[PDB]
Amino acid sequence: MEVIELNKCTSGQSFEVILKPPSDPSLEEIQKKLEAAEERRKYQEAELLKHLAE
Amino acid sequence: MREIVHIQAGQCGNQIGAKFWEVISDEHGIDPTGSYHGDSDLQLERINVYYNEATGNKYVPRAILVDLEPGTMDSVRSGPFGQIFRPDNFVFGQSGAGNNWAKGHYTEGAELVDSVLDVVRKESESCDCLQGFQLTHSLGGGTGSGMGTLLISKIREEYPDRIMNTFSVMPSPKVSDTVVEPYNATLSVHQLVENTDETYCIDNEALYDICFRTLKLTTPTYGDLNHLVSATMSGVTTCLRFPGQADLRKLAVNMVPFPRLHFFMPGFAPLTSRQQYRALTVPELTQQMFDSKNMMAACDPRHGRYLTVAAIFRGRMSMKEVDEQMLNVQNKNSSYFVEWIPNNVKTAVCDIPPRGLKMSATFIGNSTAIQELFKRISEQFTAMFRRKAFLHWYTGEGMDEMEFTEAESNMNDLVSEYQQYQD
Amino acid sequence: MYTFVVRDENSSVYAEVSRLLLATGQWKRLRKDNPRFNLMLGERNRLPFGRLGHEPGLVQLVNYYRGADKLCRKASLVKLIKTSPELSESCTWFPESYVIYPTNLTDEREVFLAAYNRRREGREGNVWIAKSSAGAGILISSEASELLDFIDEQGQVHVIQKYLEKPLLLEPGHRKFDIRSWVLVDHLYNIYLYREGVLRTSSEPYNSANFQDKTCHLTNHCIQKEYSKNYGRYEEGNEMFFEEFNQYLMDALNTTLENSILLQIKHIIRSCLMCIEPAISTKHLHYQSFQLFGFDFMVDEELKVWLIEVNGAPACAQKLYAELCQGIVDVAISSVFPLAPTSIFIKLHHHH
Amino acid sequence: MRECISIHVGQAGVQIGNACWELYCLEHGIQPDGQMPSDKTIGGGDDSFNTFFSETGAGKHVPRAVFVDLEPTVIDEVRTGTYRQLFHPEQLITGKEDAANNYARGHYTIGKEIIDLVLDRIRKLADQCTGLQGFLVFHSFGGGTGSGFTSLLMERLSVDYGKKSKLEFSIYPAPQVSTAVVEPYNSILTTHTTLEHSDCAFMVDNEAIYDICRRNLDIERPTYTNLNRLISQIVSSITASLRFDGALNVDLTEFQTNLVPYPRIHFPLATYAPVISAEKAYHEQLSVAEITNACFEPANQMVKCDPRHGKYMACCLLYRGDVVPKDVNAAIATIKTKRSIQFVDWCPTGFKVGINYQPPTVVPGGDLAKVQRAVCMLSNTTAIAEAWARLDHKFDLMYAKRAFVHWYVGEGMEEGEFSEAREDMAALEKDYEEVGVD
Ligand SMILES: Nc1nc2c(ncn2[C@@H]2O[C@H](COP(=O)(O)OP(=O)(O)OP(=O)(O)O)[C@@H](O)[C@H]2O)c(=O)[nH]1
Ligand SMILES: Nc1ncnc2c1ncn2[C@@H]1O[C@H](COP(=O)(O)OP(=O)(O)CP(=O)(O)O)[C@@H](O)[C@H]1O
Ligand SMILES: Nc1nc2c(ncn2[C@@H]2O[C@H](COP(=O)(O)OP(=O)(O)O)[C@@H](O)[C@H]2O)c(=O)[nH]1
Ligand SMILES: [Ca+2]
Ligand SMILES: [Ca+2]
Ligand SMILES: [Ca+2]
Ligand SMILES: [Mg+2]
Ligand SMILES: [Mg+2]
Ligand SMILES: [Mg+2]
Repeated sequence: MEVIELNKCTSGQSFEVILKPPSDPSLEEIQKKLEAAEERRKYQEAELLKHLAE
Repeated sequence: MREIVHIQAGQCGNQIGAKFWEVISDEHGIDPTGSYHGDSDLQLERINVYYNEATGNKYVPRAILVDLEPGTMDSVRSGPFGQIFRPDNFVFGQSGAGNNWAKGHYTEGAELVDSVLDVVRKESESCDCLQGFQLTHSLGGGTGSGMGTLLISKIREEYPDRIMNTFSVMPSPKVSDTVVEPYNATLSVHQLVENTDETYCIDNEALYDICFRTLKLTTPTYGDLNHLVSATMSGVTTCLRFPGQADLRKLAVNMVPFPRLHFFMPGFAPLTSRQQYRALTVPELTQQMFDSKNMMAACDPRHGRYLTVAAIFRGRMSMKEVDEQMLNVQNKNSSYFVEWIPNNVKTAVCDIPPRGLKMSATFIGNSTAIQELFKRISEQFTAMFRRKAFLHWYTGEGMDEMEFTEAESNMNDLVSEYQQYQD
Repeated sequence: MYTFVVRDENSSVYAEVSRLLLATGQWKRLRKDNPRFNLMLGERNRLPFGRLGHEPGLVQLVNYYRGADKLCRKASLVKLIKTSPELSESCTWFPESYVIYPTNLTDEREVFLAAYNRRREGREGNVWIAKSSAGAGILISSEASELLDFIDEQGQVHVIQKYLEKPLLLEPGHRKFDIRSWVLVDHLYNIYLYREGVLRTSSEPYNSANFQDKTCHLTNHCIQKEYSKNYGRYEEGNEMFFEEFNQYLMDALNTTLENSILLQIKHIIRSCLMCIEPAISTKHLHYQSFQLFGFDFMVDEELKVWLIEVNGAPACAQKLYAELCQGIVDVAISSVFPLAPTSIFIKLHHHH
Repeated sequence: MRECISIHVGQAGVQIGNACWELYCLEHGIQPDGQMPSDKTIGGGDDSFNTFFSETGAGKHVPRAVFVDLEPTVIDEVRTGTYRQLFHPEQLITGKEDAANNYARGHYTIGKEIIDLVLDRIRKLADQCTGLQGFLVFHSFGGGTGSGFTSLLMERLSVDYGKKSKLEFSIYPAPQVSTAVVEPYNSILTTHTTLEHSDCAFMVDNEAIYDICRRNLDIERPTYTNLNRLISQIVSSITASLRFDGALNVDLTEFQTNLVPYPRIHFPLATYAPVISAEKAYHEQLSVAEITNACFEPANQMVKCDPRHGKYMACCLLYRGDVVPKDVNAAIATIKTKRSIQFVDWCPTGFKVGINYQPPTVVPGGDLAKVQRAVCMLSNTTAIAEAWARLDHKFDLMYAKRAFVHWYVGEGMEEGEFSEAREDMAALEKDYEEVGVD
C-alpha cells in the first residue's frame, strides 16, 4: 500500500498507489482505394444505361 | 432543403393524388389557394419537401399531373384544391389509353412522355437538393400503368441516383374495370421490380373489404376507397413532412434488405364506423394496426414473415406507453418476424394528429406475405394467357407474345424470391 | 405470455421444466437462436452471458451463475478453499487436497509429498485418491509413486486428496455410500435446500485391503450398475432416500439425520455459497441468474460430513424429478415471471 | 503548453460536441460571446485552458474544434444557437445530402468529395498550434457519416499528422434511441479501418446512458439533450486534466502510457458517480468511499458489462470536488477486501489517482444535481469485449443472408470488406480472450 509520484499544485494533486508488484497506408494507396471504388460505381452505372439503351 | 417531386399518372393516379394533396394541404395549413393559415411552426418546418414557395408567400404543390385523356384532370382543375396546382404541370393527351398497357408504354404514351419529362426536369432544376420522385398510379389500367412505368424507366435514366418511390394500386377482380387488368398489372410489376426503390402496394380488394366489413359501408365507391389511400399516404409521409428523427434514402437503406424485395403493405388505424367519438387507447391502436383486417394488401401476414417493419404514431400520447406496447406485439408473436435481422421493428412518434382524430397510427410492412398478392395476379394472368385471350388489343399496338412470356417468368421469379426468405 | 428458449437438449432436469412451463398455457417456447426470450435454458460449456440483458422491455433470466465454475471444477474448488479466507486452508470439512499438474504442462507436487512423507513417517493412514474433471479414470493407492506416475500419463489437470480410510458403512452389507443434496439459488440469492436427498450406495462390501478393485470404493451410479455384482439387492437402484436412511440411523446409532448429518450439510452449503456471493450475484446486474446445484458428501465412522465435489449441471434421482422441478418454477421462475405448500425447500438465511 | 484539436463527425458527434463545449465554457468561465473576465492576459497566454481555446486580440476565446456533417440540418443549429459567436464559419463544414446510414456512402461516395475541404479547415487550426498534441474525435458507430467518414478522416490524419496522437469518443449503437437497422454493419466496418489509427477510444453505449437517465434522473423517455448533457460530464471529467493545472494525464500521450499497454486493446471502460436528479428535494451528499465504491457497480458504467469476470490492465481515478488523498486510499482498501479485482500478471496491481478540487460544474437548468464530490474511473478490463460479442453476433445474423449488403456494394465497396472487417473483429475478440481467461 505505497504512494509514489505525489505531485501537488493549487488546483489539485495526483499520485500513484501500488497494491502488488507484477509477476499504415500512404497517400497513394488511399487515393487508389477511393478511385477503385469510384471505378466500380462508373462501371455499374454503365451497365445500367447500357440496359436502359437496350 | 430535401425536396420530393410528385407525379400522378392516369385516372386512378390523379384521383388519388388529388385527395392526398387535399389531405396534406389541410395538415400543413394550406388552403385551396395556396395560402398558409395555420397556428404552429411545425406545419411549415418541412413544408418545402412537397411544396414550392412562390411570390407573396404562396405554396404551390410540387406535383405533375399526367394523363392521356382530359376527362379526369379536368375534374381536378375544377375540384376543391384544383387551383393550387401549377397550370403548366397539367400534361395530358386526347386519344386516351383504352385501358391498354401497350398504349401507355409504347404508342400513345410514347408521344407524350418527352413533354411530361420536360416538366419533371423543370421542378428538379429548382430543388436545392432533390431527394427523389414519388408516383401515384394504378397497375390495372392503361396510362398510370403503361405510361407511369414508362416515366419511371425514363426518370431513372436522367436521375440514376435519386430515389424512385411509388404508391401502386393493385387490381382486384372484385373491383374490376376490365378483364385485362391482370395483363396490365403483370407488365408493370416487372418495371417496378427493376426500377423502383419502394412501392406501397394497395390492393383494391383489401380497400373494398375494409369499407364493406370493418367500416360497414353498404355499397363502396372509388371515393370511399380513396379516403383510405389519403389517410394512408398522409401517414407514411409523416416521417418526411414533419420534424422527426428521416429522408427517402434512409428509409430504403433501413427497409430493403434485398434489391428486388421492396414492395410494402401499408396499414392504418383506427378504422371506426359512424361509436366514432370513443377515445382510442394505445393498446387498441396497436392491436388493430397489426390486425390483417386493417391492412391494404389483402394478404394474411400469418401466412408469411416480416423482414422489416416501421410504425408511426400521431398525436399527443405517452411515448413510454407506445414503446411498451410495440415491444409487446413482437414478444407475443415472434414467430411471424424473421430472426436474422436484429431490431427489425422501429417506432416514430408525431405530435400533429390527422384531421379529426385524437391519435392514429400508420403501418409499413415489408412482409413476405406479399407473395400471395403476386400469386393471384400471376394466376389470373396465366388463366387468360394460356388461351391468348385479349392478346390482340396488345399485339395490335406492336407487342409480341414473347414479351408476355417474359413478364410472366419475371414475376414467378419474384414469388420464388419471397419464398426462399420465408423459411 | 412468457417466452423461453432451450440450448441444452441433453439436460434431463430442464427438459422437464420446459414441459411444465408449456403445461401452464402461459409460457411459449422459441427457437434456440431467437433473442426475444424471457427465460434461457443455456448450454453447459461456453454459455454467452454477455448477450443477456440488452433487449429493451424484456426482463431476461438465465439458469446458470456466471463464475459458478470456480466451485464446480475439481481443481477450481481446491484453489478456492485454500485461498479464500472465508474457508482457509485449515477448513475442517474439506479433505486435505492438492492440485497436481501432469509433468507435460500453480502445481502442488512438492507440498503433497511433504504432507505425504509426514504421514508415511507417522504410521497414520496414507491412502490417497487421484481424480480429474475430464474423467468417467481414478486411481486409489497408498503409494505416492503410483499416484504421481498416473497423473503424468494423462494430459489434463488432476487432484490428489486424502481417501477416507474410515468411511461410514451401512448394515447389513458393510458397504460405502455418498449423499447427494440439491440446492436451488434464485435471483435474490436465497439458498433453498431440497428437503429430499439421496444416498448412492455401494453394493459391494467395503474392502480397505484392496484399492485395486474400485467397485467397493466408488459409489458412482454408473460404476455400481456395471462393475458391481449386488446392484439392487438391499435397496432399489443403490438409492436410499431420507426416510429409510433416517430410520436406519435411529435403529442403529440412536440419532437422527437432521442432527448427525443434516446440520453439517446445511452449514457447508451456506459457507460455500456465501463465499462467492460478491462475485456471482446478479443483484445489480442487467439480467438475473439462478442455478441448481448438487452437492456430494462423505460420512466417516465418526459421523463427520466431508465435501467431495459440487456439480453445476447435475442430474436428479428418478423418484424426485416431479416435486423438485415444480419447486424450481415456484421459487426461481414464477418468482420473477408470475402466473395468472408447505414449501418443498428449507431456506438457509444468511447475511448478503 | 500544447494544443488539442477536437473534431466532431456526424449528428451524434456534433450534438455531443455541443454539450461538451457548452460545459467547457461554464467550467472555465467563458461567456457565450467568447469573453472571459477571469483571464488577465488579453489576446494570448499559454495557460491550461489554452489547450482547448485560442484567443483573439479582441479578447475572444475560440474553441479549437471542427464540426463536420454531410447534411447541414444539425450544424445549422450551432450557427444560430446560443453559442453562435463562439466559432467562426470556417469551423463548421456541412454537405447537402447525408450518407443514409450507409458506411460505404460516408467513406467512399460522399467522403472523397469533402475530405480535402475538412483537412484544410483542420490544417488552419493546426497552423496556430505551437506544439499540437493530437485530436479528440467524437462520432457514432451507427451513422453513415460518423462511421464511414470518420475512418477516412483518421486514415488521413495519420498521414498529415504522423507522430500526433488521436483519441476517440465513440457512441455504441443502442436500439432504444435508434431507427437504423444496419448500424451493426457500420460499427464493425468503422472499427476495422479505424483500429490501427486510434491510440485510445472511449465507447459510450447509448443503452447505458439511457438507463442512467431513467433510473437516476427519473426521465421516462430521455431526449438526445438529456443523453448528451450526461455524456459531456464524463467527457469533461476525462479531459479536465488537459484543461486544468495538474500532473496526471497532462497531454494526450499520457492516455496510452497509462491505459493502453497493448495497442489493439485500446478501449477503456468508463464509470461515473454520482448521478443525482436535480428534481430531488435534497440528496444526502455521498462520501469518498461511497462514490468510489459505486465505481464497481454495473449500474453506472458507460458500457453494460461485468468487470468481475475479466482482468484489469490499467486503472485511473479522476476525482473532482472535496476529496483528499487520505480518503481515496481509505476507500480503496475497503473495496479490495469486498470487490472482485483480478489483474493481469504482467501489469502492476495499482491505481493512478487524480484529484481536481473544482467540483463538477452544473449546467443551468440541466438534469444533474450539484454534488460536492464526483469521480470518474477509467479501467481497461477485458470485460468490455462483451460489447464486441453482442455486435459481432448481430453482424453474423445479417451477413449470413447477405442482407443489406447491396446498399454497401452499390456505393463502390467490395463485398469482401465485410468478411475482412469481421475476421478482424474475430481477431480482436480472440486477443481479448487470450488476456483474460485462463
Ligand atoms: N448519445 C447520442 N447518440 C446519438 C446522438 N445522435 C445520434 N446518436 C446515435 O447515432 C446513431 C446514428 O448515427 P448518426 O450520428 O445519427 O448518423 P450520422 O453521423 O449523422 O451519419 P448519417 O447516416 O449520414 O446521418 C444512432 O444509433 C443514435 O443512437 C446524440 O445526440 N447523442
Ligand atoms: N477422499 C476420498 N475418500 C473416500 N472416497 C472418495 C474420496 N474421493 C472420492 N471418493 C469416492 O469417489 C466418488 C466421487 O467421485 P467424484 O465425484 O470425484 O467423480 P465424479 O465427479 O465423476 C462423480 P459425480 O457424478 O458425483 O460428479 C464418491 O462416491 C466417493 O465414494
Ligand atoms: N383505389 C382506386 N382505384 C382505382 C380508382 N380508379 C380506378 N382504379 C383502379 O385502376 C384500374 C384501372 O386503371 P385506370 O385508373 O383506369 O388507369 P388509366 O388508364 O391510367 O386511367 C382498375 O383496376 C380500378 O380498380 C380510384 O379512384 N381509386
Ligand atoms: Ca397518335
Ligand atoms: Ca489569456
Ligand atoms: Ca498512428
Ligand atoms: Mg379509367
Ligand atoms: Mg461431476
Ligand atoms: Mg446525419
